[PDB]
Amino acid sequence: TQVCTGTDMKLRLPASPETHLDMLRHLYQGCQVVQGNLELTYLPTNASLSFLQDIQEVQGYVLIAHNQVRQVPLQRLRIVRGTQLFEDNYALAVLDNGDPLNTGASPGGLRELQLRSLTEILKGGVLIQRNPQLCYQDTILWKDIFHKNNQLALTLIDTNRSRACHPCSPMCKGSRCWGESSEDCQSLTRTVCAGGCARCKGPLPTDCCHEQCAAGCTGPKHSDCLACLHFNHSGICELHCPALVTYNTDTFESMPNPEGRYTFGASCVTACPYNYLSTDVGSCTLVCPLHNQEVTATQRCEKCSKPCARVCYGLGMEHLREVRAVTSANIQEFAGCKKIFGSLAFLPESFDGDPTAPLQPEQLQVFETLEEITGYLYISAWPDSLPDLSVFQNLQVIRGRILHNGAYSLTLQGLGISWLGLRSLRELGSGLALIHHNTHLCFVHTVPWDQLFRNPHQALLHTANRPEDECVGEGLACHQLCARGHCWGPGPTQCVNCSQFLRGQECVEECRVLQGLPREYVNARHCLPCHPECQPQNGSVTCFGPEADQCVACAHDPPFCVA
Amino acid sequence: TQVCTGTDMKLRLPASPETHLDMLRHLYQGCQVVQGNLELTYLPTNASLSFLQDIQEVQGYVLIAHNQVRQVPLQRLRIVRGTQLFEDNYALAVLDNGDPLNTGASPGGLRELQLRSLTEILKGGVLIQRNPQLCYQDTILWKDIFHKNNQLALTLIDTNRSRACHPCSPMCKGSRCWGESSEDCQSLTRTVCAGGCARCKGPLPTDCCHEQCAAGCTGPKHSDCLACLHFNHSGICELHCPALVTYNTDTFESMPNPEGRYTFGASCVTACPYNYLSTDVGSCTLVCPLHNQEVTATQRCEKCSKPCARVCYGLGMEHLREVRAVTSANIQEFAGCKKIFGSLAFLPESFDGDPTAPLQPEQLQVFETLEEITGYLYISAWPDSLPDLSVFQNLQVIRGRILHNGAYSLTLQGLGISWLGLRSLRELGSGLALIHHNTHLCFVHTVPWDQLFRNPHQALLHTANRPEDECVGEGLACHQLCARGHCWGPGPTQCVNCSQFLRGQECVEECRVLQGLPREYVNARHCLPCHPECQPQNGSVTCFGPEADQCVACAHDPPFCVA
Amino acid sequence: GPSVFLFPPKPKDTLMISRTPEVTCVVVDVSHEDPEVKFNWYVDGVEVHNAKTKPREEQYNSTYRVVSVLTVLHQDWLNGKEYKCKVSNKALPAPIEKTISKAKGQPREPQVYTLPPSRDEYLSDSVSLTCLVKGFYPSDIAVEWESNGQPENNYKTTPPVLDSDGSFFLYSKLTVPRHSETMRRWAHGNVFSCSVMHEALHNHYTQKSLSLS
Amino acid sequence: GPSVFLFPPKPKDTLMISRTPEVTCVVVDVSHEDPEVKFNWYVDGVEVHNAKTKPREEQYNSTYRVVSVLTVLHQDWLNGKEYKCKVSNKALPAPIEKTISKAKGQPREPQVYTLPPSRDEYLSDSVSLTCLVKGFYPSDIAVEWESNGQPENNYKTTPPVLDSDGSFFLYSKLTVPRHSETMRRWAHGNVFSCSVMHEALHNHYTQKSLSLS
Ligand SMILES: *[C@@H]1O[C@H](CO)[C@@H](O[C@@H]2O[C@H](CO)[C@@H](O[C@@H]3O[C@H](CO[C@H]4O[C@H](CO)[C@@H](O)[C@H](O)[C@@H]4O)[C@@H](O)[C@H](O[C@H]4O[C@H](CO)[C@@H](O)[C@H](O)[C@@H]4O)[C@@H]3O)[C@H](O)[C@H]2NC(C)=O)[C@H](O)[C@H]1NC(C)=O
Ligand SMILES: *[C@@H]1O[C@H](CO)[C@@H](O[C@@H]2O[C@H](CO)[C@@H](O[C@@H]3O[C@H](CO[C@H]4O[C@H](CO)[C@@H](O)[C@H](O)[C@@H]4O)[C@@H](O)[C@H](O[C@H]4O[C@H](CO)[C@@H](O)[C@H](O)[C@@H]4O)[C@@H]3O)[C@H](O)[C@H]2NC(C)=O)[C@H](O)[C@H]1NC(C)=O
Ligand SMILES: *[C@@H]1O[C@H](CO)[C@@H](O[C@@H]2O[C@H](CO)[C@@H](O[C@@H]3O[C@H](CO)[C@@H](O)[C@H](O[C@H]4O[C@H](CO)[C@@H](O)[C@H](O)[C@@H]4O)[C@@H]3O)[C@H](O)[C@H]2NC(C)=O)[C@H](O)[C@H]1NC(C)=O
Ligand SMILES: *[C@@H]1O[C@H](CO)[C@@H](O[C@@H]2O[C@H](CO)[C@@H](O[C@@H]3O[C@H](CO)[C@@H](O)[C@H](O[C@H]4O[C@H](CO)[C@@H](O)[C@H](O)[C@@H]4O)[C@@H]3O)[C@H](O)[C@H]2NC(C)=O)[C@H](O)[C@H]1NC(C)=O
Ligand SMILES: *[C@@H]1O[C@H](CO)[C@@H](O)[C@H](O)[C@H]1NC(C)=O
Ligand SMILES: *[C@@H]1O[C@H](CO)[C@@H](O)[C@H](O)[C@H]1NC(C)=O
Ligand SMILES: *[C@@H]1O[C@H](CO)[C@@H](O)[C@H](O)[C@H]1NC(C)=O
Ligand SMILES: *[C@@H]1O[C@H](CO)[C@@H](O)[C@H](O)[C@H]1NC(C)=O
Repeated sequence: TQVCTGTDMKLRLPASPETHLDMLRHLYQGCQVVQGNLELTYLPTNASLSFLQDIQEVQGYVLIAHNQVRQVPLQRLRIVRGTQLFEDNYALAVLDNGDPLNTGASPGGLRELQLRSLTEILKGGVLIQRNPQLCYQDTILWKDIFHKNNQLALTLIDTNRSRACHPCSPMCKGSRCWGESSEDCQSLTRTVCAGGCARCKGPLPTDCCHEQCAAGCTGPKHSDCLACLHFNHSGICELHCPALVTYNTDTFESMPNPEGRYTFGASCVTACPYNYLSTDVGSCTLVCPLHNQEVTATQRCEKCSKPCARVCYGLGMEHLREVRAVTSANIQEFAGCKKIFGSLAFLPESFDGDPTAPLQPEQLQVFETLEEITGYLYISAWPDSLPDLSVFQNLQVIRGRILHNGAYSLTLQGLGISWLGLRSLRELGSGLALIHHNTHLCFVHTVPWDQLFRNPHQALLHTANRPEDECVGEGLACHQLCARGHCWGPGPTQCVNCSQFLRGQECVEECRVLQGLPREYVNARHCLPCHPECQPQNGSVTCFGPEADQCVACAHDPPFCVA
Repeated sequence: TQVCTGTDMKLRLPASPETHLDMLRHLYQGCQVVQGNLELTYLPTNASLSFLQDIQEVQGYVLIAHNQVRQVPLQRLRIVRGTQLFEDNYALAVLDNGDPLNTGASPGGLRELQLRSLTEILKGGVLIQRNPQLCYQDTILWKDIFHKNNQLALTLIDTNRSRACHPCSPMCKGSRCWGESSEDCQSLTRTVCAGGCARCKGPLPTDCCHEQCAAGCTGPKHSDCLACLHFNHSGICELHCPALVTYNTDTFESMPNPEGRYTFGASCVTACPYNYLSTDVGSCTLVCPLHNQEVTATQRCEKCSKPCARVCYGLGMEHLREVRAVTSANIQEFAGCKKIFGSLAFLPESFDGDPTAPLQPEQLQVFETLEEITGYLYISAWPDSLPDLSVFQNLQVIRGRILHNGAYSLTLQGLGISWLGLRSLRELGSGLALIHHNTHLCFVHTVPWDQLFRNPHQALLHTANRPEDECVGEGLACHQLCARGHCWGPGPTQCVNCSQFLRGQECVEECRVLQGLPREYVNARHCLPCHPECQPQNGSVTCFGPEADQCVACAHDPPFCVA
Repeated sequence: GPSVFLFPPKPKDTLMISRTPEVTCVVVDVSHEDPEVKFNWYVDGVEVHNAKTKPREEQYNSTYRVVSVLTVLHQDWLNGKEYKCKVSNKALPAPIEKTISKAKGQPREPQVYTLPPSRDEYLSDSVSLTCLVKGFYPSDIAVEWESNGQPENNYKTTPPVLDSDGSFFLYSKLTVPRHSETMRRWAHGNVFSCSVMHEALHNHYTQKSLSLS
Repeated sequence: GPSVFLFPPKPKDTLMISRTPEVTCVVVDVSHEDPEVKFNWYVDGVEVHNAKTKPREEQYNSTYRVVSVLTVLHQDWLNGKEYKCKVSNKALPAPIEKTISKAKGQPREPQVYTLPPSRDEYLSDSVSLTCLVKGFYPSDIAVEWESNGQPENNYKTTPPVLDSDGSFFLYSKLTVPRHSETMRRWAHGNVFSCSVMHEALHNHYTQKSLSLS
């Protein structure tokens, strides 16, 4: 849990508020490093945010907006690298956060930042607008927190308030505090160092931190850093992980390096985390570099010796990189795709115009060949005509290397669906599942969602669907033959684990060995057809296999047959 | 034998005279219809030509040139269609045929044509030059023999002689005879008919022949013809065979026709002869029409639904249609070809220049992937460096749909070879084999040539190779393990039928089941390697198959293994 | 005069704890005129007085058949104790004594191998599932069948046979009739299992599985 | 007193023409004191006077063993004639008569099926080629092995067993030792052949082939 993904829902009204709270809980619970963006939004006053306590690093930006809650426990937060930036400018964004309308007692809104450990902001600036009740946001001197580089990064702080603030604690330096208490005294690790030192634990030369340290240090060495400016290689802070190969000097033949490591965020690692891709250049990534091809061995990227075999690109990738949804203009592009390198979104505009034409229920059948989605699946609109999603009935894996709003690999909201059709789905590689406000959707608690997840931070968030009680009434349940009572839908086709035998898609209790209309044979709990030229056998098996050389008797060829 | 192929060696000095005589014998023996050209050339005085007696039709042209023999028994010859024409002009060509140099008695040269039945020459003219001793070649009135169409076809008759001729028999019409006897009276079946009749058996209206008859008839019907002008459909002479399909009238959906037949030369047939190709347009042919693709079912041509898969074209086809031989300019074109749609010739210029560069012995290795040659193989030159033709050691079939000089599918003359390397060859689809004047070539009578042929007219013509006696001395013979003592060469690799077991190319008496250095398993008298992760078993078999799930024990996986 | 025949306990009883093995002493040709038969049982020479006796069982040839049953301990039989039955009757000039015991010799562990039917056997009216039991000692052995954990009882086992080496071997033949329920389980690939119970087996039990292809 | 035991002809001899079958009458426990034994042979009640007699074969327990051999005709044995041996000795209060014959009942044709060894048997020190002979009658049957047309003689056949239906069944077990020549022929896939000879077989012979995979 040391590492969790962030989000990318920047400032957009979350769909369901209950799930938004639980989502943040499941996500940042015990998380120490946010690979992504820390986005705390639309949180009510009576909300608990204790799971945020252990966050130390945020690779992306930090956005605290539209919250009635009064404080956010981010005391351990030391560094914000700001690889992404809010509105392409800010690493820290504190916006709004105040009562807009009507008792009990107390007021609404953020009060103190209390970013006690935050002593580094590598790339990015600060934005603090509105936030009545916000105090001590002008006492900081951010250019100690801003790194030597990208110092010009903007600062834009509004100091409007609806209340006055006490002075800082008398234990702090004048105008140096994150809050009125003593524990909120601003720590200063730059512009108070000996000589050209970007970071230090004091004004002395001996107090200066190592070149590779960020935010601060406990000593002069590269092992005493508080956070590594570039990469954490087994406790040491370095500029780059050891390459996977070292080249010959006289020739330039590549030789494998035992000391080689892969870059994962700001960490050198012996192997890439699950669902990430390994590359020859020594980096863990969620998309292969250009000119490379995805292949297993253990998923990995290899550069193409011959033409990179053509693959299907979904939304958020290549020519569809900036396309919102699947529409009549792109639906054909997925003709006979087994695997889509991208995402799939279905919005109300998919089934409406944009002088484009509205989509139709038959066109969606194109996806019946789809087995894997690298990105995510999002369905906010779907025809009333169709009862389920059996268009996607052969989808096995939604890897989630991309996630809707940075969080949800699978999303299903506001549909007239009556059950899920995804009988082949076995893995949600990453991200959460959000299924809510599907007035008629039954067969949710019938799915063993536990099976589909692969990491702790994953979970299903469901609410406002048709009540499980209401579904039991009307007599809806898994078919007799669905083992462990796990099923995606009503009929025998929708079983998860087939108790008896599988005739293609139907889960049936009797294959047609011994006197079936077209004779059959079993093979790993699958019914399969005996070769037609095999002769039907009365009370005995008809064949051992599919071919004509496996018959018991023939229709008319030393092993084969030829009626 | 009713049908034989002709030749296309027009006027070129045959390589070996003995084989040329035997070749004509094997070819036209019992032949009644020459699909091709009747070419009688360089025949000596003491030569027998009785096999020609039954020839009735010649589809191509007739060339009688450079012969010391005194007559050619072509009395039954009725028609010469002349689809091909000698020098692009003549259906009948009689050239030279006379003593050029120094006893016994008698002179050399042709005497009388005696084409008693020849009453039709559809397309073509006549050429008779020189031929001292040729008599009665100006008494014919050829425009009775020439059909109504292509009548303008040329006539060019030299009447030089070295002797005088008697008058025709008094039983013939004045100046109407093929010879001084009565049996050589010219039959006249045109310009002596009632009205606009192209053919007839008399001057009366009732004597006129049917429209479809050629040469003559025995009555007015289309069953009384002597030869069909276009096609012989089960005894009836018609203009075109019944199509394989008949089209719907309201739609135009094709419906299979039971009465449908294929065109084979001038004959409607229920199925195409062996080695010929069947087409959808209802024709037997040796090359598919353009836009079509060769495929079996029973070889057949099908029009390409998708792009016609790229295939390899040999000499006599497409861009190589007019290329004499394989040279440095084209050798690369056969890179990794399994099947060549064309021919392959290797002439002394292949290994010499033409300011092109000479070919080298290593370049020939390109053909080690070649399995099938549609056309023919001809080798008049080959490097002294190489001992055999094991470059072609994976060639299985030389179909012979094209033939060198119209006769020889396989030719091997004037080489420093010491044995044939063609260990994979099983079929000479058509045409003769000619292997002569290979001073060092042994291992000829070791080959069971009988096996390789597919029709009566085929045979091997061998002469002037290293004597079988001389080969026995020096101790050359098939390896111990060559079953039935059939082999293409010395070593164990060159066995035809392997007595014991095959380790790739070697024929060996012991596979490595039970304690071989790399353990093995048998499969249809082939030694094959056990999966490496299988554990070597001492005195017991190591595996049942190639995979890792067929081991007896493993190296380190419910059925599989993983040392 | 009468004739005695002494049978050992069933091998399954010997090895399973909650099954009671018993040495059984049969008496046949007990005369109509002299039916009074008397039994004395001995273990390693020592009388028992524990066994019980079934009543007179009259037979087709107008003779009685008296059977004495001595229930035995698992340890005593497995450790090779001699069980001796002394029958006494008026028609016998002298009493008959018969001694049974465990086979005395080197114990050896069986190897169990299941073979499926040959392709050709399927045309017939029944297919045979074969269970080879090889290289064991002594001959006392119990072999059962079962599919999906349920005993099957169409099987016929041969008598143990002496191998060239000295150990014993046998075969068992589970008949799977045409149209049979046991056939449907076979063609559907359900697990058929050949259970074996023998002394030298660790835990006195091993069973081999078998299914189609 | 002595004891007599009468054996039939070998089934192979009965069916093959150029092999002479012979009914064999053994006499054991012939006293040292009274060795004079006399034989009378009878076919369907009629004396023969054709048989011959092997000499006294002295045994370990100081007794003689006299064996009388009566060579029989193929037709007579196959048509069910009774062969009766009347032994006579001084130690016998009355002479002993023993009658052998063909088994009397419905004749049925065997079905021969060859099974290969199980994968697991290959780890052991020998693999077993199994030849099932099923549903035949009577029990007189001869079973051999051979590979590449050459007899193999490491095989052990069970005694015929009564099936639930009445017909007989048995198995045969050709042992192929580790490192054996018969093993190399097996692993190379050479043809192993289980020959069977039985009355009801057409031509009194059928043989099934068997090879690896
Ligand atoms: C009058 O009626 C009675 C009642 O039927 C007959 O009694 C039979 O006598 C024969 C004598 O040969 C007995 O045969 C013996 O069978 C033994 C095993 O079979 C029994 O045991 C099993 C297991 O419990 C039962 O399932 C089965 O049904 C039988 O009850 C064999 O082991 C014996 O062989 C031993 O003795 C011979 C002879 O010395 C030795 O050579 C062998 O090596 C071996 O050690 C024996 O064959 C038969 O069991 C008796 N019937 C019953 C019901 O027990 C009388 O025979 C009959 N009339 C006459 C004149 O005897
Ligand atoms: C003194 O020494 C002699 C010599 O060895 C012993 O004689 C043996 O006596 C036993 C008596 O039980 C005989 O056993 C019988 O064996 C028969 C088959 O085995 C022989 O035949 C085959 C084929 O030719 C030979 O290959 C084999 O080596 C044997 O020679 C069985 O068929 C008999 O069973 C029949 O009788 C019993 C008893 O009535 C019935 O219950 C059965 O149902 C069946 O019908 C029998 O078991 C043995 O064969 C004799 N030896 C020889 C060499 O023949 C004496 O036993 C020994 N001392 C004493 C006290 O006997
Ligand atoms: C850069 O990475 C390094 C490590 O790669 C990191 O330094 C320290 O690494 C060690 C382990 O390598 C961490 O120690 C662990 O901390 C966790 C708490 O998060 C504990 O659960 C671990 O086990 C303890 O508890 C067990 C149960 O009682 C005991 O049995 C066991 O002995 C342990 O006591 C273990 O303590 C350590 O937390 C980090 N960090 C520090 C400051 O030591 C470094 O922080 C990374 N970042 C940089 C250098 O900027
Ligand atoms: C156009 O084709 C037709 C036939 O498709 C052809 O007409 C005649 O066809 C028949 C058979 O269809 C031919 O008759 C055969 O001739 C051969 C000799 O080449 C014989 O071997 C045949 O068998 C005879 O001998 C057997 C053994 O004694 C007998 O048992 C048997 O009964 C036969 O007698 C058989 O006779 C016939 O030769 C041709 N031709 C003629 C003139 O009849 C026709 O010639 C073709 N060409 C045209 C129409 O221009
Ligand atoms: C308060 O906010 C308003 C608008 O947000 C701004 O114009 C004003 O300058 C702010 N007051 C002070 C004292 O900065
Ligand atoms: C199959 O067996 C049943 C047994 O009741 C019989 O009635 C039926 O005719 C048999 N069918 C065939 C095709 O043999
Ligand atoms: C004889 O032949 C020569 C040349 O071939 C030719 O010029 C001459 O005209 C011929 N003679 C006659 C009489 O045609
Ligand atoms: C194989 O068997 C031979 C028998 O002579 C033995 O010497 C050898 O050590 C064995 N090898 C292995 C690897 O078991």
